[PDB]
Amino acid sequence: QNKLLLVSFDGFRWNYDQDVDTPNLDAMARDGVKARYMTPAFVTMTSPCHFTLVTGKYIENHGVVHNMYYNTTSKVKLPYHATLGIQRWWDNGSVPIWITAQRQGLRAGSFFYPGGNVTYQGVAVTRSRKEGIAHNYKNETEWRANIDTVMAWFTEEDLDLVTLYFGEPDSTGHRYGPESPERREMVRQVDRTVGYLRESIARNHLTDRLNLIITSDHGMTTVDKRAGDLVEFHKFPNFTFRDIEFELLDYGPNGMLLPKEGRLEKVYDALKDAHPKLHVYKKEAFPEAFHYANNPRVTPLLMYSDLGYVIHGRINVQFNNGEHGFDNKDMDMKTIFRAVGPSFRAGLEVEPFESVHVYELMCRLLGIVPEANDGHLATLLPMLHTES
Ligand SMILES: *[C@@H]1O[C@H](CO[C@@H]2O[C@@H](C)[C@@H](O)[C@@H](O)[C@@H]2O)[C@@H](O[C@@H]2O[C@H](CO)[C@@H](O)[C@H](O)[C@H]2NC(C)=O)[C@H](O)[C@H]1NC(C)=O
Ligand SMILES: *[C@@H]1O[C@H](CO)[C@@H](O[C@@H]2O[C@H](CO)[C@@H](O)[C@H](O)[C@H]2NC(C)=O)[C@H](O)[C@H]1NC(C)=O
Ligand SMILES: *[C@@H]1O[C@H](CO)[C@@H](O[C@@H]2O[C@H](CO)[C@@H](O)[C@H](O)[C@H]2NC(C)=O)[C@H](O)[C@H]1NC(C)=O
Ligand SMILES: *[C@@H]1O[C@H](CO)[C@@H](O)[C@H](O)[C@H]1NC(C)=O
Ligand code: NA
Ligand SMILES: [Zn+2]
Ligand SMILES: [Zn+2]
Repeated sequence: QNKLLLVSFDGFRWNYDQDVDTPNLDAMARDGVKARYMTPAFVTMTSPCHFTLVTGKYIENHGVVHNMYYNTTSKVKLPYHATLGIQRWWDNGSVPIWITAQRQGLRAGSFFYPGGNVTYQGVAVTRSRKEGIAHNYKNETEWRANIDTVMAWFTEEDLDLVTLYFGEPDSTGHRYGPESPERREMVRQVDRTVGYLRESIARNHLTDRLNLIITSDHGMTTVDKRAGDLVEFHKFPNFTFRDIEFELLDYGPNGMLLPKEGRLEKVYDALKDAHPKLHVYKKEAFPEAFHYANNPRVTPLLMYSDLGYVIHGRINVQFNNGEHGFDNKDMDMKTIFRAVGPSFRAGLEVEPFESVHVYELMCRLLGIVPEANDGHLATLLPMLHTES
């Protein structure tokens, strides 16, 4: 059997390599497989999309419906890092790939990967590392060290699967924007890390025994501040926050709302036409194609805004130049799928696919029985060599 290394670079847009010199990614395209682009799950958030990659399920089905743990009764809203340690958020009836693999005699590890630092139905990941609260995500010397550690897990601790997470270029994209020179310098750093990764695989004699997947969770688009028709809840005339019991706003282009008892119809009629670029739905009427709304955790009202626009609640508190979370049909939200290894063909480009199919692939690559999921293995199977 071959080992598996899945690497994710947060917020790597499908065409980030097109206006940057990416020698190592280009080589990996020659030596392996590439998707024209990969369509992420909706919502296009970090944690929900990452969990889809390791469960093969749409977001409504695995239950991680937001970067933030929230609780409508207690009114708690925990940011991304804190939520990485809330077990009940991730252990909601779906089983990520580490746990499935370990029940079938494999050893699996998570390095900074969302959902990998908690237990599922009482089981823990064989090896797990979680970053600090104020972690620095762009330190290249730290990147190379983490790869060294992951390599030791493969060789010294007889691990078969590792999921390794990097917080760039999402961080740099957010701060300076996806079209900035800073982003491109960060993509250049990523590309150097791809080469270090492949060189580290060869140095450890795993080139012919280890399959490598390099992907991401979503893309990134610019937020124009020059635009004037901002989505501001505090400027909706016939709407009042007096009708809201719980709210989740001021977080990119996705919002949720739980009105006080009996005021749901009042709030809805106020907001359904409030802004031509804010699409508000009753939970039942939210588009099925998104595969997002039908989860008990989602609130009776949810909404999303058009590309380039974020949702402002009581007061504007968002200043990022780039954002994600938008419609997964938007090209700017599309992301990458790259892979190389003994089981993978070479020089192959495939038409786009949804990220929900990565799970079935990884399970076939590990020779394990997949949990029931929303993907289909026939989608990505052309990527693999025919056996003899
Ligand atoms: C960038 O990161 C390197 C590496 O950080 C160290 O290794 C990590 C994997 C982790 O174990 C951290 O706790 C470590 O800090 C930093 O290099 C280290 O810097 C400190 C000085 O503050 C020193 O004690 C160590 O010897 C250094 N290690 C090496 C290999 O050089 C570096 O400081 C970081 N730089 C920035 C600007 O964040
Ligand atoms: C998944 O999480 C949801 C929400 O955190 C759980 O839903 C709650 O479940 C208990 C029943 O045990 C109720 O007391 C709450 O009122 C439920 N709230 C909602 C909004 O559904 C759900 O039980 C969890 N499921 C699993 C399998 O862990
Ligand atoms: C979450 O990650 C932490 C590391 O950030 C894991 O803790 C380490 O576990 C090993 C062995 O149990 C120890 O030698 C380290 O000293 C631990 N460090 C810290 C800071 O705890 C932890 O096991 C992970 N948790 C889960 C549930 O996987
Ligand atoms: C939210 O917190 C409440 C309030 O303490 C708690 O009783 C319950 O476990 C949680 N409820 C839901 C629906 O998550
Ligand atoms: Na390039
Ligand atoms: Zn992300
Ligand atoms: Zn982000």
